[PDB]
Amino acid sequence: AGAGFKAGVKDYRLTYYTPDYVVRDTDILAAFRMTPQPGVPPEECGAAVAAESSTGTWTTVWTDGLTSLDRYKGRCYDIEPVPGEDNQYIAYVAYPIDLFEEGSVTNMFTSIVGNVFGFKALRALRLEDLRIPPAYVKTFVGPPHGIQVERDKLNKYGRGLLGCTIKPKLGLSAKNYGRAVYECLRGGLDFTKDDENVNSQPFMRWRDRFLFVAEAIYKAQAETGEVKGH
Amino acid sequence: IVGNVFGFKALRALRLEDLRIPPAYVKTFVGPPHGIQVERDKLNKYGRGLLGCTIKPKLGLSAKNYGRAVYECLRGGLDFTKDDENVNSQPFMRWRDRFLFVAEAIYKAQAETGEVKGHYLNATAGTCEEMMKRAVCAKELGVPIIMHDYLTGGFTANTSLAIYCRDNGLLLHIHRAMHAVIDRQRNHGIHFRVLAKALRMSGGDHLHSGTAVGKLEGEREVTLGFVDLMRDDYVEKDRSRGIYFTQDWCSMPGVMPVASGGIHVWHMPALVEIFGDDACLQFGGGTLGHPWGNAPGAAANRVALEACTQARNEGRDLAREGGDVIRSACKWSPELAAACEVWKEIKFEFDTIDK
Amino acid sequence: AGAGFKAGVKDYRLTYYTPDYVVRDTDILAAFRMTPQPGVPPEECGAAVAAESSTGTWTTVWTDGLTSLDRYKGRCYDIEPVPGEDNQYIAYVAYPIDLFEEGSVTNMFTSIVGNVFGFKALRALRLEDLRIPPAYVKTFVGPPHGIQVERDKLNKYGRGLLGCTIKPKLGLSAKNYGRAVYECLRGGLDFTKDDENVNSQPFMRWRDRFLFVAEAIYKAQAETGEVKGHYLNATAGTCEEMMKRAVCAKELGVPIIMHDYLTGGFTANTSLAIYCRDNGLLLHIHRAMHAVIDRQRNHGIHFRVLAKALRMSGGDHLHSGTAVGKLEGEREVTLGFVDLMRDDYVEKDRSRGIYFTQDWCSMPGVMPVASGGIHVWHMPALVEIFGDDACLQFGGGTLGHPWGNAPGAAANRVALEACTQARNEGRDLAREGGDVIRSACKWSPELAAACEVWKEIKFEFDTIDK
Amino acid sequence: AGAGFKAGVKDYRLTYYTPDYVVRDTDILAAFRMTPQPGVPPEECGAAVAAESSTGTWTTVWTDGLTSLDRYKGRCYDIEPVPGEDNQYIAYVAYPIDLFEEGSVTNMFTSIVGNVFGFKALRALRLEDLRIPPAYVKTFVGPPHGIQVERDKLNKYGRGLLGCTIKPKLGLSAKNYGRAVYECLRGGLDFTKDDENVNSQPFMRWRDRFLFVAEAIYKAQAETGEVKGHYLNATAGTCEEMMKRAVCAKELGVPIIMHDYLTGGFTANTSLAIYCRDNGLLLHIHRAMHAVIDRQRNHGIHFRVLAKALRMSGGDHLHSGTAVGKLEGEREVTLGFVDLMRDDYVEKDRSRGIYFTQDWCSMPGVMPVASGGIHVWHMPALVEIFGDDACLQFGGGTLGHPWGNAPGAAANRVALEACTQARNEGRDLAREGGDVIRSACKWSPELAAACEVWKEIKFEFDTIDK
Amino acid sequence: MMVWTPVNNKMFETFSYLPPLTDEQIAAQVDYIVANGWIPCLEFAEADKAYVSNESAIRFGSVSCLYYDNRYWTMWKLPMFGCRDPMQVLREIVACTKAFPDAYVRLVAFDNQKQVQIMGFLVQRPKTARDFQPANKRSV
Ligand SMILES: O=C(O)[C@@](O)(COP(=O)(O)O)[C@H](O)[C@H](O)COP(=O)(O)O
Ligand SMILES: O=C(O)[C@@](O)(COP(=O)(O)O)[C@H](O)[C@H](O)COP(=O)(O)O
Ligand SMILES: O=C(O)[C@@](O)(COP(=O)(O)O)[C@H](O)[C@H](O)COP(=O)(O)O
Ligand SMILES: [Mg+2]
Ligand SMILES: [Mg+2]
Ligand SMILES: [Mg+2]
Ligand SMILES: [Mg+2]
Repeated sequence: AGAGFKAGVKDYRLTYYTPDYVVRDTDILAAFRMTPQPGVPPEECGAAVAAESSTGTWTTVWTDGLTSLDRYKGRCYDIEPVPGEDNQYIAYVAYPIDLFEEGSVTNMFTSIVGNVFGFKALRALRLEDLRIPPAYVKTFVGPPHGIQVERDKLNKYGRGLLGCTIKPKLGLSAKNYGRAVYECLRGGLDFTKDDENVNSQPFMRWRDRFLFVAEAIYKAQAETGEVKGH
Repeated sequence: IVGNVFGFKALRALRLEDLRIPPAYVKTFVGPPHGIQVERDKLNKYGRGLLGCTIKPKLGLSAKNYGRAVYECLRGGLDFTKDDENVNSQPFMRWRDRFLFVAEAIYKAQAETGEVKGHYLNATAGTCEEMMKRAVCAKELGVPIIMHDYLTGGFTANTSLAIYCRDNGLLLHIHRAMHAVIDRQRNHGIHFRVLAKALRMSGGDHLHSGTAVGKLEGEREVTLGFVDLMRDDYVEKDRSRGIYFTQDWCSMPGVMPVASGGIHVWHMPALVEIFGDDACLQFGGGTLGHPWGNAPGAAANRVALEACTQARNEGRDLAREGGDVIRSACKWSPELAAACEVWKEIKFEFDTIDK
Repeated sequence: AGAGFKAGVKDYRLTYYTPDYVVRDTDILAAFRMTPQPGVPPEECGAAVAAESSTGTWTTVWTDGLTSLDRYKGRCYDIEPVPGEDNQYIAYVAYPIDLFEEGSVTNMFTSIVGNVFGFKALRALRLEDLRIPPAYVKTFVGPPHGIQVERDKLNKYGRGLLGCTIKPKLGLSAKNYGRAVYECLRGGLDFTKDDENVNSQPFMRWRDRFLFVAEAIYKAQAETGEVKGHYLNATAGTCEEMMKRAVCAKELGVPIIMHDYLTGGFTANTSLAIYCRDNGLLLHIHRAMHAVIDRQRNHGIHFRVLAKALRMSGGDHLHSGTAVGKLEGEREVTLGFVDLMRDDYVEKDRSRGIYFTQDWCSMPGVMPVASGGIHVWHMPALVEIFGDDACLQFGGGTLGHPWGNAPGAAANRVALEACTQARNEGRDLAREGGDVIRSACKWSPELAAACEVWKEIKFEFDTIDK
Repeated sequence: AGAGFKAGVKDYRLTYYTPDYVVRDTDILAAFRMTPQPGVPPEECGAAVAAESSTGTWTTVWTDGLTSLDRYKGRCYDIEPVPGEDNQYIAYVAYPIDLFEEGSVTNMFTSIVGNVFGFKALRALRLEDLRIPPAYVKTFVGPPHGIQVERDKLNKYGRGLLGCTIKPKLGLSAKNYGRAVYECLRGGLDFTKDDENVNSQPFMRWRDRFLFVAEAIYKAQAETGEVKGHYLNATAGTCEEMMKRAVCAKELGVPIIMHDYLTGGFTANTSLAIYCRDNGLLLHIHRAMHAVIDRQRNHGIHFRVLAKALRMSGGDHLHSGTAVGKLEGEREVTLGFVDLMRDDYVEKDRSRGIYFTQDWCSMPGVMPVASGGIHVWHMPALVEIFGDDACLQFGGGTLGHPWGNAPGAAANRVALEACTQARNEGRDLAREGGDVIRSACKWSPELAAACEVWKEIKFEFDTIDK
Repeated sequence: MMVWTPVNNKMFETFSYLPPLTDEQIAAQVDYIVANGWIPCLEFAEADKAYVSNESAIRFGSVSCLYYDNRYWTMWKLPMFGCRDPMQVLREIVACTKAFPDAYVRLVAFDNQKQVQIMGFLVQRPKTARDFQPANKRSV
C-alpha cells in the first residue's frame, strides 16, 4: 500500500518546508519578514505561510490525492535570521506560476497576502519583496504609455517635470479651481493636479471642474507655447 | 481620512480605531444588496446558523473535481460551499468551467436533500469587465450567490458588484483577504471594525468576522463589538468592546458575519454562544478532512450545529455544558463520533496581538 | 569618431551571424532547412534569413543608430549540415521576445515566415520547428477547454472518441444531413461533423442545417443515453458571419463547433477560440490547406509548427493524420507532433523531428483527430499509435457500411471497444490486432459486414515528407 | 434512372473522369499540375483530385442516392502532358457554381485546396490557375475602391505612385517612427508604410504609432501641398483588435490602412475590406507568407491564384513582386498576373501562365505594388514593366540614402518623373533607361548621391518558379 | 441487412457495446488499474439519476452549452489512494453492490498527474432495468 489518506493534523513543515528546492525561473518568489510566537519554530512558521498562501489548510484533506501537491504547493525554501533581531526571520517562499491568474494583480495579492498575516502562530509578518518572473510579467498590459512615450507625447526632454497640487485640498469651487490651475500652469509648471481626495463633492462637482480645468489648460498652453496638463 | 496622514514624519505610528458615520451620510449609500432578513427569506432558512465549507486544496483541483467535492459537501447537510479566496481563473481550472460544474453540483444536492443550496462563486477578477462577466454567468445559471474579495479587488469594484447584485437578485458574500496586513497591529493601521463599517456601506450580504477560537487571530470582546456593528441598527458607545462612537445605521440592512478558519466540531458550542443564529459557520478542513469524506463530514457539522441549537433552545448553557452537548451527540451520531475523535486535542491558543 | 552611418550594401553575416551567441530562455528559436543558391555561403544565407525576418534590409539604414540593433536583431547562431544532402543546411535563428505581439500567432508567422521564403539567394527554405518560450506561451488564451476539460464536460473516459464526417461532402439537403447525423450518432459514434467545405450553400443553407442537426443530436442522445455532438461548421467568408454561426450554436445549446483555421485564418480562429472559451463551446479544428504548405521536404512549413501555432491560437481538437489512411503522414513524425499537441513538456528528439525542447507551461493539450480513409481493420493500429486521448473519424467507413449508418457506427464502436479491452488485458495490438478484430467479427454481425467489405483495402505508397 | 447502393471501393475515374464534358459558363475551373505516384494512372489521379475536392470519398456511400451526383460532382474533363516532364500532367477540373458559398474566398479554397494536396496517391500537386466565372465574381464585394477611385481620391495622375517601408523593420519607437515618416514623405514620396511585421509590440504600441504617424502625414502634406498617406498596419491577433485599429485610422481621418491577408487570413481580410468600403479607407494588401505556398514549381499554389483570391476578398493595392529586386519573380509570369490584377478581361495566354480566360465583370482593379531590394537604377525597368498604374516602394532605397530620408525620397521621385517624362517623349526605357538616369544624375545632386552608392548593386540568380 | 433497434437500447459508455464483462474480465481491468498506478473509485446512482438529462436548464438563460444533469454520480466512500491490491477493489465492488442492490454502479479510475478520470465502466445495473437490450437483440 502506497501513500493514502490519513485524516488529522500534521506539521506544515512536513510538506511545505523544502530547503533543498531549486527555484524555477517561472516561480513567483516572496521574501517575508516573519516574527513567530514563542515556541513556534521558524521552519514551521515559514511552512505555514507557504501552505496557507497556496494549497494547504490546518488539517489533512483527502482531495489532495486527486491532484499533484508537488506541482502546485508553495514552498518555503530558505530561512535567514535577521541581524540585530532575536525573533525575526526572512522566510523565502516559491510559488508555481500555475497558481496565478494571468494579468491579475488582484489574484496575486489574494494568494500571497490574503490570510497569512492574521495567523495566531505569528506575532508579525511583513512582505518585503516579490520576484515577478518574465513569464508572469508578460501576461500584463502594464502601463498605458510609460516614461519614453510620455516624454514623446508631451514633447518634454532634458529635465524633470514640474507639477503642483491645488490647495486648499477641499473647499474650492470649480471656477476657482480652474483659476488657480491657469495661474500655476502659465508660470512654468508642466502639470497641476486634483488633490487625491478631490473627486466630486457638494462644493465642486466633477464635471464642472473638468470643464473649467480644460479652459485653464488650453489658456496656459496658448500663452506659454508649452504643452500643459492637469 | 487615511490617504496621506499615516506617512507623516512627525508621527511614529497611527491607527484608525473607529469612525462615526452619520445617518445623513449612511443614506447616500446603496448598501448591502439584500441583508440578513432578506437573505434568510430568499433561502427559506430559519432558526439556526448557516453552515458552509471552503473547498480544499485551495488551488490545484480541476473544475470537474471541484464540482464533485461541492456536491458531496452540500448533499451531507451544508447550506453553502465556497471558492477559496484565491480561486479565480487559473491554468488548472478556468472560471467558466468551474461555474458550470458547480451549478450541476448545487442543483443535484438540492434535488437530493430538498433544501436550498448554494456555492459562493468567486467573481474577483483582474478587471471590472472580467468581474462583471463572471457575475453575469452566475445570473444566467440561476444560482443564488457569488463572492468578492473586497480589499484585494477594491472598494470601487466592490460597490459596482453590490449594485449589480441588488439589480439582479444575487446574494453577495464578502471575503476580507488582506485585512490583517492592515488591521493586526495595535499601534499602526486601521482596525477591522472600520473595514467592516466600510464594507456595510459599500455593500455585502455576508462578511467574514473571524472565529476567536480558530487558527486566525480575533479577540472575543473586540469581535462581539464589530459583529454588533455589522448586524444591528443602533450600537451604543462601549469602550470595553472597542466601540468609540455610537453608530446609527438608519435602517441600512445588516451583514451576516461568517466565522471561518481552523474550526471543527468541538468549537461548535462556543461558536453558537458567540454568534447566535445570525451567522454562517464555515468548515473547510473541518469537512474535507473528515476520515469518511465530504458527505459524512458535512453531516457531522450539521448534527453538531443542530444539537447545540436544540440545547440552547431548551435552556442549556453552551458556555458550560457545551462539551456535554457534543459528547452526547457523538454517542448518537457515528459521523460526528469520527470527527470528534480526529480533532479532539486540536486547539489554537496563542498570545493575542490585537488587544 | 565612433561607429557612425555608412551608406551602402554589406554582407548580412557581419551583423546577423553570431555563432557564439548564447540563447536566452525567452528567445523564440527557429530551425530552417535551407538550400542556398550556388556561390552563396551557408553563413550568409542563414544571416540573410535572420536579418529579413527581424530588423534588417538589403542596404544599410541610418535609423539603426537611433535604436539598439543588439537588443532587437534576429541572430543566426548555428548552422548544421544535413546528412545525405550536398546543398542543404539547418540554420538556427534566435528572435528576442520583444519582436512579437503578445497573443498573436498572426504576428509570429508574419515575422518568421513573412518574406524570407521568396529570397532570390535561396533555392528552397523549410521551417522545421519553433521553440516557443514559456514567457511567450503565457501571452495566449490558448485552447478554449483542452483534453481534460473536454472529457469532463462530455463525461467520456477510458477510450478514444469516435466520429464521422457526413458524405457526400456536398449536395445533401439540410433535412437529409440531419437524417444521416441521427442514424450515425444513434449507432454508437460520439460525434458526427460537417465536411470542411460544408459552410452555407445553395443546396443547404447553414441555419437550416444547424436546426436539423440539433434535432438529430438530441434524438440520438435520448435514444442512447450517451452525450452526443456534431461539429457544426462556423467557417465563413467574414468574421461577422462566422460569429453569427457560433451564436446560433450557443443558442441551440449544442456542445461543439468547428473551424478551418488555415483557410479562415489565424485572426478569425483566435477570435472564435475566445468566443468558445467565453460561452462554453468546444472547438474542433480542421487543417484544410495544410498539405499545400507542409507536404514537401525541401520547402514550406512542417505541420509540427502549424500544430504549435494552432495550440497557441486555440482549439480543442486538431486533425493529426492517421499514418495508415488515404492521406500522407509518417508514423515517427506523427508520434512527435502528437506529443507536441497533447503534452506539457516535450524533450528534443531528432528521431521524431523534434528540434527543440518545448515547454507548454500548463497550456491545455489539444485532442488529436485521426481521419481519412480509415476503416475497422485499421482500428488496432490506430489505438496503438494514439492511445485513448484521440478522436478517430470514419466518414466513408460509416456511411459506406452495407447496412447503413447505425450498423456502420456500431461496427466501428465494437471494433474500438474490442481493441481497447484487449489492450487493457495486456494484449499487444501491434502483433495481435488482426486476431482481436477477427474474434470481434465472429461475435458482431455489424462488424462482420464491415470487415468483409474492406478486408483488402490498404493505402501503401512511398512517403514524401520523410 | 436509379441504381442500387453497392458498398465497397471502386476507381474514382468511373464517376469523376469525364473527358467529354462541355464546361458551363458558370463552372469554376481549376488547372492542377499533378505528379502521380508510380503505378497511378493520370486519369485516376485527376479523378481523385476532382472527387475529393467536391463530393466524393474513398468508398461508395449510400447517401449519394438521395441527391444528384451528376448535379454536384467536380469533374476532371481534360488532362495535358507537361513538355519536358516524364511524370507531370495538367489536370483540368470543373466545379458547379452550386458547390460554393457566395462571397466567401475561404469556402472556395477549402474545397479546391482543402485536402487533395495530402493524398498518398500523388507525389506533388500545384494549383496553377482558376477560372472564376462572372456569376461567382458578382457575389463578392471585392476591392473597397480600386485603381480609378484611389487615384481620384488622392488626386494623383500621370505617374506611378511612390512609397517606402520604414526601417529597421522592428525596434524603432513610435516617435522615431513618425520622425522617419515625416522626413520620407516631405521629400517627394506619396506613401510610407509599416513593415508587414510591425503590429503592436513592447518597443512600439500601435496607437502611439498611429498618432505620431498622423502628425507626420499632416505635417508633410502641409509642407509639400501634395496628399500624403502612410499604410497603417491593422493586422492583429483577433478580428476585434484588427477592427479597433481600423476604427482609430478612421477617427484620425487618415487615407489608408494595410493588412497581411495570408497571415491574418481571408475571413479577417474580407471583413476589413467591407469595413474599408463602408468608411472610405484605402486598403493596402501585403502578401506575407505567399512564398511558403507559391515558390516551388512542383507543389503549392501559384501566386496568380492568390492574387485572384485577393481581388475577390478585397484590396486596393497588392504586392506583385519586382522581377529585378531581392525577391524572386519572373518577368513574363509577373506581367500575366499584373493583368489579372488590373484588367477587366484577360485572354488565355500560356506564355504568361494564364491557363483560362478571366472575365472580371467590372470588379475594380487592384494596384500592383513593386517592392523589395529596388533602387534608382531599377527605375527605368520598373516604369517599363508596370507603367503608371503601380506603386513602387523603396525602403532601403530611401532610408539607405547617404543624406537621409528627405533627399532619399527626392532622388526616387526625380528618377521616377525623369523616366515618366522620357517615356512620354517617345524614348525607349528598355534601351535608353541608363542614359535617362545618368542625365538626371548630372542634374540632381540628391539623385547623383543615390546613383553612386548603388551603382554596382544587382540581384541576378537562377529562377525557381519558371 | 439488420436494423439497429432504437427501442429500449440505452448504452453505458465504455465497454457497453461488448458482451457483458465476466468476473475474470473485470479482474483483468482492475489489474490494469493497479499496473498503471491509477486510483480506483466506485460511483453509484438510483435509476432516475443514471442518464444525462436537462431539467435544471429551466433555470437558465442561453447557457446550456455542455451542461447536463446526472453526469455526477455519488461516490462510494473515498477514492482508494495508495491501493496496490486488486482484491481490495473487488471487495469494495461487493460491498457497494450489497449496500445498494437497486442502483447503477460504475468502477472508475483517476490519474492524478493528468488529473482526469482515465477509465470507467458499469459493474451493476438494477434488476428492474428494462431500457436496455441483450447483445443478441440490439439488432433485428
Ligand atoms: O483560506 C482559508 O484559510 C479559509 O478558507 C479557511 O479554511 P479552513 O476552513 O480549512 O480553515 C478562509 O478563507 C479563512 O478562514 C479566511 O480567514 P478569515 O475568516 O479570518 O478572514
Ligand atoms: O474530407 C475528407 O476526406 C475527410 O472528411 C475524411 O473523409 P473519410 O472519413 O470519408 O475518409 C477529412 O476531412 C480528411 O480526412 C481530412 O484530412 P486530414 O485529417 O489529414 O487533415
Ligand atoms: O520587408 C521587406 O523586405 C519589404 O518592406 C521591402 O523592404 P526594402 O524596400 O528595404 O527592400 C517588403 O515588405 C518586401 O518587398 C515584401 O516582398 P514582396 O513585395 O515580394 O511581397
Ligand atoms: Mg494630495
Ligand atoms: Mg480561504
Ligand atoms: Mg472532410
Ligand atoms: Mg516589409
